[PDB]
Amino acid sequence: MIDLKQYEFWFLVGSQYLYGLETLKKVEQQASKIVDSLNDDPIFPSKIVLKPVLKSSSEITEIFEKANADPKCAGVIVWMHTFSPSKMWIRGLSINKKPLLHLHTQYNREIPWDTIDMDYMNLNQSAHGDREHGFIHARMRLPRKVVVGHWEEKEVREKIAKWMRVACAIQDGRMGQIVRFGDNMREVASTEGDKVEAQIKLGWSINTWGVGELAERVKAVPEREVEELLKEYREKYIMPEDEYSLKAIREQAKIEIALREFLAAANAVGFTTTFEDLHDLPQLPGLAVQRLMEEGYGFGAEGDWKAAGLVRAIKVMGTSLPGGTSFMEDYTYHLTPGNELVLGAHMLEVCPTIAKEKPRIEVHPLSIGGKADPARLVFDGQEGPAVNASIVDMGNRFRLVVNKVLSVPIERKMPKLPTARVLWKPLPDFKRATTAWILAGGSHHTAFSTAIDVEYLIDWAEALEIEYVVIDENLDLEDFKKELRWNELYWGLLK
Amino acid sequence: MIDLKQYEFWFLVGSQYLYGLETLKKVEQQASKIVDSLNDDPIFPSKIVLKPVLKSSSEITEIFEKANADPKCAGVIVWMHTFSPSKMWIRGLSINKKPLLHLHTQYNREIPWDTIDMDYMNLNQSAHGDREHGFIHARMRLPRKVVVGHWEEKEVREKIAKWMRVACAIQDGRMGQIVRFGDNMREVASTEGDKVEAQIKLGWSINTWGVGELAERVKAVPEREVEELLKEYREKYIMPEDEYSLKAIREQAKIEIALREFLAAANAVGFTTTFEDLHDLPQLPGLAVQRLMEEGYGFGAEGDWKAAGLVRAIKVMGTSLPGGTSFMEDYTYHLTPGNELVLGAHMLEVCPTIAKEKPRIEVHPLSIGGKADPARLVFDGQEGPAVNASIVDMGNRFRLVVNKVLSVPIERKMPKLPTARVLWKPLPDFKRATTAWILAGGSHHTAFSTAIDVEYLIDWAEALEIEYVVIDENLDLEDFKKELRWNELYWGLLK
Amino acid sequence: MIDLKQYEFWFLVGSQYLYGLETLKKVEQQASKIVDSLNDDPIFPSKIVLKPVLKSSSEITEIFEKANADPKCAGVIVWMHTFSPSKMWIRGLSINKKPLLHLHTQYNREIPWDTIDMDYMNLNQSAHGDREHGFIHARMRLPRKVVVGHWEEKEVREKIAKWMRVACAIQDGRMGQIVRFGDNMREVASTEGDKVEAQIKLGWSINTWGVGELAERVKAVPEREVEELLKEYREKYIMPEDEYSLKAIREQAKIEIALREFLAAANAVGFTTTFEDLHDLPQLPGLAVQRLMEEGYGFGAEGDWKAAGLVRAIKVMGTSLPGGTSFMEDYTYHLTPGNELVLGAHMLEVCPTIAKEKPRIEVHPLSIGGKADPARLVFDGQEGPAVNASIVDMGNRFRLVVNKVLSVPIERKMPKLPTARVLWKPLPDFKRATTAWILAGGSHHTAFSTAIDVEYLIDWAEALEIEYVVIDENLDLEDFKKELRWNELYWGLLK
Ligand SMILES: [Mn+2]
Ligand SMILES: [Mn+2]
Ligand SMILES: [Mn+2]
Ligand SMILES: [Mn+2]
Repeated sequence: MIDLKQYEFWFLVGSQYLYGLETLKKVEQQASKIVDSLNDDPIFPSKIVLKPVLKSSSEITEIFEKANADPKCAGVIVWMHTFSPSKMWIRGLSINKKPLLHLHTQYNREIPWDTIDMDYMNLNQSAHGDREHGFIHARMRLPRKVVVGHWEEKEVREKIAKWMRVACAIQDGRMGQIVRFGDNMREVASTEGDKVEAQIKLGWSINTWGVGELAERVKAVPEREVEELLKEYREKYIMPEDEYSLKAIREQAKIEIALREFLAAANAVGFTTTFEDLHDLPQLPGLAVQRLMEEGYGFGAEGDWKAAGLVRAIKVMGTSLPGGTSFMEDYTYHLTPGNELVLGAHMLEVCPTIAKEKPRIEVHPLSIGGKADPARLVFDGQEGPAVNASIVDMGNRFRLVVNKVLSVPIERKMPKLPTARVLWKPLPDFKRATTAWILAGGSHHTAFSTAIDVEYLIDWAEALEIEYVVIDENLDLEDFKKELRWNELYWGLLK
Repeated sequence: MIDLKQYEFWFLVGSQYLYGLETLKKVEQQASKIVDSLNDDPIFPSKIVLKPVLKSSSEITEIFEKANADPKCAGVIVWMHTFSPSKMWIRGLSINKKPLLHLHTQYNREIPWDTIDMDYMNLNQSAHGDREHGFIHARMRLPRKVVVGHWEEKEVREKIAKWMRVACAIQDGRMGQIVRFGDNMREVASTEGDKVEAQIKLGWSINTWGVGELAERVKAVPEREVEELLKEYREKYIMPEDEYSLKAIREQAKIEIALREFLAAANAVGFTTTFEDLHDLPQLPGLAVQRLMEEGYGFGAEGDWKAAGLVRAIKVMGTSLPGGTSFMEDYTYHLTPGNELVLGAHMLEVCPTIAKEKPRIEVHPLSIGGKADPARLVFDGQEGPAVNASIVDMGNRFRLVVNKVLSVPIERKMPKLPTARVLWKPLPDFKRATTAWILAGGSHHTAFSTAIDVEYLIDWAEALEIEYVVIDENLDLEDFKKELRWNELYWGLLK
Repeated sequence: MIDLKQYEFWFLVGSQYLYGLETLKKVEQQASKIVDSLNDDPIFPSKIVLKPVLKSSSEITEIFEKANADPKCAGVIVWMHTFSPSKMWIRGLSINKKPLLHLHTQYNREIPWDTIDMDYMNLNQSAHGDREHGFIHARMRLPRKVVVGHWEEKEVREKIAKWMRVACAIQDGRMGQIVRFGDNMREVASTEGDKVEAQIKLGWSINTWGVGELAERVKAVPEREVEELLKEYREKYIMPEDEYSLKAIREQAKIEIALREFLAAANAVGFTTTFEDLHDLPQLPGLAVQRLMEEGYGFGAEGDWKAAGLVRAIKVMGTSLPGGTSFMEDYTYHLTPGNELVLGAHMLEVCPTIAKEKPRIEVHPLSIGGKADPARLVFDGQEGPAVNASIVDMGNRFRLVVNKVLSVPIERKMPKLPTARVLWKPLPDFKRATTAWILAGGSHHTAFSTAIDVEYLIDWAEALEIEYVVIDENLDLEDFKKELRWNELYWGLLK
C-alpha cells in the first residue's frame, strides 16, 4: 500500500532584522500556537513543520535550499505575520521548485476594540504584511495557490488540505517512474506524446521495455505463491468451481506476482501495457492490473502513458475514506431524450475502488489480441458526483480537459456484458459536454475519479503551469470556444 | 530495390485570356520546344510533363487539384512566359501541397537588336511576368525554390535537377511508412520525438511492432533460400571456412529474408531496431541491415526513427553515380593539433555504399545486448567532400543540423577494430564545428552522405518549412549563436 | 581587500547504472587524473572538486541540489566520459541555477590505431556521449558555455579559466548588497532602473540610505588612525608640505574610515554617492573612493548603481596580474581626422589600478556640489587594448553594450587638468563606434577595464541571459542596426 504520510509541509513565517528581538519571540510562540493546533485537526493528510522565523534574505534562500533537497518535503506554506519586505524573498523564490500555498490569516479572530494600541499594530501587521509579499509573487510570475481566511474556520482548512494532497501528488511523479510494456497502439494519436516534455514539465520519468521481459518473470513464479493469492481471491471474489475458469485465475495470479516484482525492482508508480504485443504471455493481463490499481498503481491501456500518469497522481490525491479512482474509457451512450447517459467501461481493466457490489471474478470469450479468455472483475459503479479528466499532448504543450459528471445507479441488468461498468450524466447536457470534450480534443482514455473535486485538478494544473479547461455546470459553449483560442497563445510562448 | 524514375514533374506556363489566341499557340509551341530539349538532358532524374497554357483562374485550380490527386506527380515548375495576373493563381496555390520551383527564364538568350518590335515584347513578357508572380508567393507565405537563368545554361539545370531529387525525396516519406522493432533505448532523449507532429509536418508515417513479431518470421524461412544468399555473399564478400563463422552468415541470411518479407508487406521505406530488446532472436541484426541499406531502405539504431527517416530520404536524394549514403555515429576523435580528425563508425550497421574497398564479412565478439557474435561488413571510408546531417525534435518543432565535412583516406590499418569506419575533417575547424553542433543540439546518430551537397538538404528544409542550420566553411561562431536564437521565434509562431 | 580563491568548481562526470562496476572505476580514476593535472596549472584562479561519477537520475539531482546549497560553489563543469542518457539529467538540470560549462574532451589525444577494440570503444564514448547531453540543453533552453578541445591543450584551458572567473563574478552579486548614499541625480534617466528586476535577473540586492548616516560616522573617527593613513599616503603619493592641501587629506581619511566601517557592516560589494546631496559632509568624497575602489569595491557616481554593480563584478573578473578596472565617464573628444580619440576621466573618482605613473595627490578648486577642495589622484592612462562596458535598463529588460578600444600613450602633458585621464581609440572608428553606442542607448557612465577581454562580458551576459551587443572591429553599422531589432523581441518574449 503506497499511501502518503511521510510527506511534510514547511510552514514559513517572515519578519526582518529591523525589529526588536523581544517581539520576534512573540511571533515564534504564536506561530507554534497556530501550527500545533493545525496538527490537531485530522483533515490534513500530512504533517506540518514550523521553521525558525526568517529575518534576512540569506535565511530565506537557506531555507528554500533545504526545501528542494529533502524528498520528504512536498510543499511550503508561506504566511506573513508581520511586514516582511519582499526584496529579501527574491533570491529565495528564484531557486525553489516546491509548490507554494500563500496563507493569508491573522491568529486572533476579532479586534480588541478597547485595547488596540501601537504596540499591538506593530505585532499584528497581518493585513498589509503579505500584500507586499503577494506583489513579489505576481511580479516574479511564480505559480502558487492563494487561500484567505482565519485558520480556525473549516473552509480555509479544507482548501489548504486539498492543496496539500495535490502538492504531494506531483511529487509522486517527480520521483517515480512509469513503465511501458510495449509501445502505443499503431496509428493512434491521442495516446502518443513527447516523452521528454513530460519529464521537463510534469517530472514524469517514462521508459519502455519489451514484453518478453515480463514473459521471463511470469513463468519463473513459484507455485506456493499463487495459492496464497487464490485463498485471498476466495475470501473476496472467485467464480463457481474448479474448471477452466480457475486456470485463468492461476495465470492471472502468476502475472500479478511477476508485475509486483518487476515494478518494485524499477521504482515504479504507474505502468501501461498493449494488447497487440504480448508474446509468450499466455493471456492478456487482466485482473492483476485491477489488483495493482487497487493498491495505488496507475494504469493505462493501449500504451497510453498520459492516462497512466494522470491516474497515478489523481489516485495519490483521492486517498482517504471517500476513495475511488479508476482508468476509464467512455464506451457507449444512452440517447433517450430526458435521461441520456453514458456507460463507461473497458475490455478488462477497471479499478475495484469505484465498485459498489462485491467484486466478482468472471471470464468470458475475448478474442482481442488473440489469447485465452482472461479473467476480470465485474461490479457496478458508484453513485453521486464525480470527475472525468484527461491530459493530452498539443505538440508544444500539454492540456488537461476535465468534465464534472453525476454518476447514477444502474437501473437495468446486463447478462451478456462481461466487464464492470459505470453510468453517468455529463454536466450540463450530454450534447454540450461531449461537443466541448471533442472541441478541446480530449482523449478517449480518461481518469475517472469519485474521491476528488475539480478544485484538486485546478490546483494541479496551476502548480505545474499547464493549460486546464473545465466543463462545469455553468458551461456556455461559445465562451468555452473563445477560451480555447485565448489559452492557445498564453501557454505557447509564456508559461 | 526501389528507384525513382516513375515520378514526373509538371511544367506550368502562365498567360491570360485577355490575349489573342494566335500568340498563345506561339507560347505553347515555345514551351514544347523547351520541355522536349529538357527531357533530352540525362542530368534530370525524372521526366517533365508540359500541361496546357493557363489563362483563367479555374484552369489554375484545376491543374493544382490534379497535382494533389496524381500520386506520380512530385513537383510543379511554374514559369510566366507572358504577363499572367497573380490573382488568378491565388485559389490554385491555396490548395496544392506539392513542392514548387519558380523557373525564371527567357526562351531566347540574346535580344534581336534589329528586329525587336511590339509583337515581340508582347510575346516575351518574361522579365516583368514572373516578377508579379513571385509577389503572390511572398504574400501568401508559400514555400518555394526560385531559380533564374536561361534553360540552355548548365548551372541552372544543376539547380533544378537537385530540386527535383529533393522534391521526390519528400514523396518517399509522405506515402511510405517507417517500422520500429522495439521502442527507443531507455532514458535516451535525442532519439525520441513526437510521432504525430512528424506525420503532420514531414508526412512520415511511423509505427511500432514487438520484436517477437520478427522472431516469428525468422524461423519459418525455407532452407533452399539461405544458400542462394550464401552464393551471392561469396560472389562479393565471405570469411574463410565453415567453423563458427559460417553459422552466423546463415542466421543473418534468414533474418534478411524475414526482414524483406516483413517490410514489403507494410509499404515500408525505413526501419529501426534496438539492441536491448531482441527476445527469441538468436543474434543481433547486423549484416542483414547493411544488405537492406545497400539497396535503399533507411535504418536507425537504438530506436532512432529520426535518423532512419532522414537516411531514407537522403538516400532517395543521392541515388545516381556518385552515390554513398550511410547511417553514422561519431564514435571517437583524433586530437592531434595539425591534423585533427574524427573516426565515425557504429557497432555493426554501416552501409556498404560509402565503401572504398571490397566489403569483407567478419565476425567478432560483441557482448552488446547479450546475443551471439553477429556478422558484419568491414571496409574503409570514401574520399572527397561529404555532409553529415541530423534532424532533431525541439519540443514545438524539428530542426535540421548539417555539417559539411571533408573525408580523408585512412592512413593506418586497424586489426582490432571490427566495424567499418570513416575518417573526416569537420569544416572549418573541429573545435568550431563541434561546439556549434553541440550548441545546435545535434543528435549523435547522424546520416552521412557523400552523394549530395548542402544545397539538397537546404531545399529539403525550405520545402518542408523547418529550421535548418549549416556548418559551412564560412562559420562564425557568435553569428551562429545569434542565428539559433533569432530562428527560435520565427519558426515558433510562424511556420 | 576582497579577492577570490574561496570559490570552488564542481567537475561532473556522467555514466549510467547499465554498466559494469569495474569499468566505472576506470572512469573515476581517469577523471581524477584529469582534474588533478588541471589543478596543477596555475592559470585557473579557483579550485576544482571531482564528485563521484553519476549513473542514476537521483544522484544527478542530489549533486545539483547540493550545488545550490553550498555558497562556495560558483559553477559546474559537465563532461560525459561515456554515453550517459540525457533523460536522467532532466530533473537535475531543472533545479540548478549555477552557471554551466560543458567541457567536450577526450582524455587521450591520439587514437591507438593498432589497439582500438570494443573494450576501449566502450570506455571512451566521449564523442557521441555529450552530443546527446548537449541536446538536452538545447531542448530545455538552458544557458551554458560549450568548450571543445583536449584538456592538455592550453587554448581550451584559457577558455575554461575565463569562464571560471565570470562564473564567480556573478556570485559576488547574488549574495552581496549595494549601498546608495542618496538617490539618483534629478531628471537623469540612464542611471535609473528597476531595483526589483535587478534582484530577479542579476541578483543584485540594492538599497538606499540617507547621507546623514555617513555624516554621523565621518566625525567620530579616532585621531591616531588618520596619521597612520598619512604615512602610507607618503609611501605612495602626497603633495609638497603641510598646508591647506593636507587638511583635505585628513578630511578624506576620516571619510575613508567611515566608509570602511559602514560598507563592511552591511555586507556590501559596491556603493554609490551623489554630488548634489552631501549635507553635513564637509567635502565631496574623492580620494577615499579611489582608495576603496583600489581594493575591489565597485563605485558609481550621480546615483548610478548600474555602473557600481558592473564595476564590482568586472573588477572581480580582472583580479590577477593584468589588473586594471575603473569607473569611467566619456568626458571629451579629439576630432582630428586621422587620429580621432576620446579623453576619459571624471570629476574626481578614477581608479588608480589603470594608472601608468605614480598616483599623485592633488587638490584643486572644485565648485561641483559646493564643498571644500577635495583630494584626488592624478596619473596618465595605461597602454594596450581595453574594453568599455555599460549595462542599461530597457524597461522590460537590461542590455549590455560593450566597446572594444585601443588605449594610446598620452602625447602631451596637461598642467591645468586636475583629474587623472586616459586616451583611447574606439574600434574600429570613433564615428562608427560612437554612433553605435548611441544607437544601442549606452549610458554615459561606463566601466573601463584593461584586465579583461570581450569574451569575459560575453560569458557574463550569456550566463545571466541578457542581451549583449559588441562594438568590435567587425562592426558593420547596418548589421548592428538589424541586430538591435532582432534581439529586442527574442529577449522581450523569451529569456
Ligand atoms: Mn481503450
Ligand atoms: Mn549508439
Ligand atoms: Mn512536441
Ligand atoms: Mn556625470
